[PDB]
Amino acid sequence: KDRRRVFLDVTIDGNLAGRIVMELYNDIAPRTCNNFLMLCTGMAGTGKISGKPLHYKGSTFHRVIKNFMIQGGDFTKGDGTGGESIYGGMFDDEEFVMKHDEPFVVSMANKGPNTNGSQFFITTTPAPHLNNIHVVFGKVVSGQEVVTKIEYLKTNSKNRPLADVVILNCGELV
Repeated sequence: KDRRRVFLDVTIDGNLAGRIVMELYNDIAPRTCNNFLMLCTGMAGTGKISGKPLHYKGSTFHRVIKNFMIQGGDFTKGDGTGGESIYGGMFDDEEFVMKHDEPFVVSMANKGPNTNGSQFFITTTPAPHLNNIHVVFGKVVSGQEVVTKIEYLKTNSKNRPLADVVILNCGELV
């Protein structure tokens, strides 16, 4: 409908792995998609609380779980403890209409009810047990293979890729 497309160009230890293209379901989750799109483009400015650029460029996929997902979006701390939304701080769970019924859905990472910031994860398997907990707002429509390459990278005891997985470029398409 009024669905938009966004991209992430990812490098693994400096070498380009490819492009992940995601379609945002703006019709089902307008605030959540708006937040994600603005973070991909950097067009909302600096975070109200952190004072840092609301932008994914240069941030990383700091967590990958074999057979399940890859997580990123922490542009303030790069380890899972940071991030901020374009609304200032965190925002509420918008909707639980869209579900983790397929692999490659894009979902909001969180630390409890209504704690959505900038961190997100892309699954590689259905995960209905995450329904009504994590807001699903998009799907990978191209570059699913880039997602799985990142997912199977060797990690340390904290699920962090040993390789530097960086979002080299990011923005909107269509």
